[PDB]
Amino acid sequence: MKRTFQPSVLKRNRSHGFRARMATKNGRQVLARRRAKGRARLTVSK
Amino acid sequence: AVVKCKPTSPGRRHVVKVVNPELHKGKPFAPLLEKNSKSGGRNNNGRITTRHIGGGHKQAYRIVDFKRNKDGIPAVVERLEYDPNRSANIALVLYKDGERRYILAPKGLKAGDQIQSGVDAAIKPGNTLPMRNIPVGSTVHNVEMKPGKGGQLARSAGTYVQIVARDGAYVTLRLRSGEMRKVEADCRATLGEVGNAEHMLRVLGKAGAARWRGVRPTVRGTAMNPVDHPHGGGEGRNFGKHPVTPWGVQTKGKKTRSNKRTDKFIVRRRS
Amino acid sequence: MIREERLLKVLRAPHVSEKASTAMEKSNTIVLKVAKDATKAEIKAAVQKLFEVEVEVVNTLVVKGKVKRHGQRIGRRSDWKKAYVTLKEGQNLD
RNA sequence: GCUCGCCGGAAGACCAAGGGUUCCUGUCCAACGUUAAUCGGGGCAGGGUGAGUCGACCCCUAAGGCGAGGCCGAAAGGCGUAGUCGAUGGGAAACAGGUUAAUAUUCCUGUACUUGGUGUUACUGCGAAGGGGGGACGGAGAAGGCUAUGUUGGCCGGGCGACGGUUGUCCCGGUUUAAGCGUGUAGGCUGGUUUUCCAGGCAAAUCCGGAAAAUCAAGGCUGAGGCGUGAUGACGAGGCACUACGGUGCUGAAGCAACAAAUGCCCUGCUUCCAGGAAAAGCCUCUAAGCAUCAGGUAACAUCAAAUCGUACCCCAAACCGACACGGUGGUCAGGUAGAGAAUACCAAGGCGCUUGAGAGAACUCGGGUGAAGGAACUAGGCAAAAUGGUGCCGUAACUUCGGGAGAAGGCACGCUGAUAUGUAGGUGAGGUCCCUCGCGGAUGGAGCUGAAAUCAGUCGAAGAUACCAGCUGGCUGCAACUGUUUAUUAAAAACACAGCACUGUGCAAACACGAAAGUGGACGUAUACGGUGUGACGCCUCCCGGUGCCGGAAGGUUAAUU
RNA sequence: AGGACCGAACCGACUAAUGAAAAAUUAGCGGAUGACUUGUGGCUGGGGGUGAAAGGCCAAUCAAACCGGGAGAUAGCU
Repeated sequence: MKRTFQPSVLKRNRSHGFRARMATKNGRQVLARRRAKGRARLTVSK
Repeated sequence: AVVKCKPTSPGRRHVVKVVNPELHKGKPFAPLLEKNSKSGGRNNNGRITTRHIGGGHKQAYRIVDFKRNKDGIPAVVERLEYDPNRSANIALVLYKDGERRYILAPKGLKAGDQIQSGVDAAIKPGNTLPMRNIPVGSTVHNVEMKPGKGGQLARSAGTYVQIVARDGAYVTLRLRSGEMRKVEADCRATLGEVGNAEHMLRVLGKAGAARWRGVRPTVRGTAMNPVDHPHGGGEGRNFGKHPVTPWGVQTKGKKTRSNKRTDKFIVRRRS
Repeated sequence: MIREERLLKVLRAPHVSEKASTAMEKSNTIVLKVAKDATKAEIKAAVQKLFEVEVEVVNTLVVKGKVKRHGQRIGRRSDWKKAYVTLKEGQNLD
């Protein structure tokens, strides 16, 4: 059965990657939030 | 000519083809071509703005000349061509100076016919001259509404317009709709009717044919649930309401012209 | 033209392994560890100057670092650049 | 190690994606492995991924994204021009053999190619953000020419049979060879060459386009395959020396022909249809500003250059997505016998026996086999089973929209051997002989090879479409015309859609829709068009305006802000 | 020629019996040149999308997704 997650690196990066997050305001805020929390992996970026 | 196809299969039974042998069997004039990608009836927001559009065959865009400005040069018709972009047929013409253009093929036009634009041009089919030069009572097509803009009225397969009157700076046209309309007398127009008049006699004959023409199927509002359409819901088949659009506006009669800027040019509305 | 200092900083070490030994003995090819940033021409220049020996050609590759586990803690070894340097016929290297 | 069994259009081989060391070697067996474990995709250590020509990067663009100015917007921001990104598409170049425990079109051996510089001598119009050409394009169908590949014969090597026979019309194996370079064929497309002029190609153009005029019928482009060379080479069945029993080193015959033949190539071709079928660069070409005897261009020759990143391994799976060593997952390769076949059966190459076993041979459950007599009596219901099942030929009703119905129904033949005919009809096609504008040519010729289908005669069986495979059929009737779609995971239908019909709106800055707007779709469309609503092939058809809607009217009544 | 026929791949999911499986199995079943199917990338966003329309689908979630916040909502109820 085709399960929901069907990985694709490029698609992952474009969707969720660092630059994408940077591009828009809301993404930047998300980034800031994550920094505040102390996340080790700020983004999906490997 | 129209051709009723033999019923060798359902979906072929009711088919009627409109076959013109005189069209060009060959690849169109490539210089005048250009790309034309499909919308899916969706705008820049990405939302569907006009339902029932989608798919269909890849099509190129022939660059038709509706402005028709090569004044004084006589042109000769090379061939008639299938345009997927319109109900009419187009004609590839060759001006004496070596330029080629696509034009709406009028009714009587065929290969070898000579045509001409200009004030001086002769009043014969396919020739184009300002409507102050065109005699009253003539049939014309590809009519400009604004001078210099390009023909906008009467471009569809078997349309034409009647010049009923010329009163000073304006002439009054009889549009195919039956609407009588004033138009500036200096606007341009092409003599005769537009060509492919038996276009209406074709019948698709199956669902797939409609799809080929980029038309997605139509769901009736009454078949929906109320949350979707004003007509939705009802146990079994119920329709206890006045007909309306998906957006609640009355459909069977309610007029919707709101343009107060051009009211003056409409002599008489259609009926 | 490569600067001497850069040349000196290129070459990290000789690589000892069975495959390396075989390459040395048969094909007259030395296997070096080099700076990850070091390009082929650079490596060649450095070979020529610092080992005083003619080079035919350099093949390079990047070795990825192994993931290991010290006790309970996971940790990755460094990636590093390997270079097969083929030396001109009759070139004997100390 | 020897037997047995399974897959073999896969359960084999190679990739992409995704994973990220799982690869190889040594070592260990606590935990992990549904048992044991000396084994492991487990632990620990070490090793392993070599590129000018493969891919990325790079040049070009699609859908789309971002977007200087700009337009719009309380703010945030939205749209969008110039631009710039964006492959899943276009754009230069490599093949064969050998080698590692583990990489290889990357190492080595041989033989190649590419496109840049730089320098040269030789020549002499070069030059783009611009013009033109090209790239550049659909579906289906039909062949013909080919090859991949396979079969047989020939040849070469080996063999003479654990049991009757087996020196022959016997048995086993092998019989392979690239890119490149030369040739330019089967075939496809197109008339060429020169001269003159011209409101066209945002300017110019010697280019394209268009007009004339002259002259010759061959000119050019394209093109699989074959042939030659590449190759006195490599590889080569197996023989022979050493042996850490893993292998290593030497050596090495023949290496031809015919037939058959793709879904691969010629073919981005041809024929045809309507639903009318990317873009841009690379590439060719034309000039402009320019420069002017310099640069630049093309000409060979020399030299330098090709960086960087990926390259292990899995990849229909125990390594990816599924919590698991648990169904899903795109591409490429496609042997033999039978067969229409990529179905099916048995096999090859190759890969596996699915990580608990041993007994026993109760009930009951699951999955199968057979069954006297009856044959739907079962049951809500013939559910399920059983049955039918192929090719050829004969034959086939109502009704019909004249196409259908129809494989209607129902029947007959079917194996093997011999003869017709020491293998026919056909297909292919060598020598020889003749012609020739000479070649991959044309005629004639028929050797050899291959080879159905039929008829007649015989013959065995209970049975010859013998296994696997492979329609059940007919009669009346509701609904829906039909092919389609649908509740992912209890509903596939009479529901939706449909072609068709009708009403209605909409004159283009269209109606309408998304948008505080700008704008966008509608549509680069224009009433033979587009939108909305209902009905729903086809046939015969299809009173009430009082109510509520809509349309038109505006005499009077009433009536806002305002005053 | 064909939204033509029989039929593998491929797409589905009518009947049947039966956790390896949070929808599968085997045996049969429908389509199989098209209103087909499929890879890669792109766009549409929550009273919003998309919808051959079933209130279907929008990450095992849908008559209004998920995450965080108002928030210790309110609970004459248990």
